[PDB]
Amino acid sequence: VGGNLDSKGYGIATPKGSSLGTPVNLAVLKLSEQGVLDKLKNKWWYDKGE
Amino acid sequence: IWNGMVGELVYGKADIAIAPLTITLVREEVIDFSKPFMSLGISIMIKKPQ
Repeated sequence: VGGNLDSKGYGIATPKGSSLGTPVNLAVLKLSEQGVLDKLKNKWWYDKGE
Repeated sequence: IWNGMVGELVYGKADIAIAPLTITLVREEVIDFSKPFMSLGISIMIKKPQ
């Protein structure tokens, strides 16, 4: 019954100082470039309506 | 060839851009961005119905 209240999203979270933070962030950015994230969004949100 | 706000920034004609300049990934490759000071979104505008 209305528009969005703010502009915030979801981010992959890791423990502070973890070695996995930078590689996972790079993978997220590259997949955003590759469009796999939008493809999964289409598959699960738009491609599952009946 | 960049132009506009980013064009002035890249060629070093000015030091700081303080304007309604939206943070985008493509601009991040040539200029840096601060944290968002306000939230917004793209909307549609028409003349109100007579």
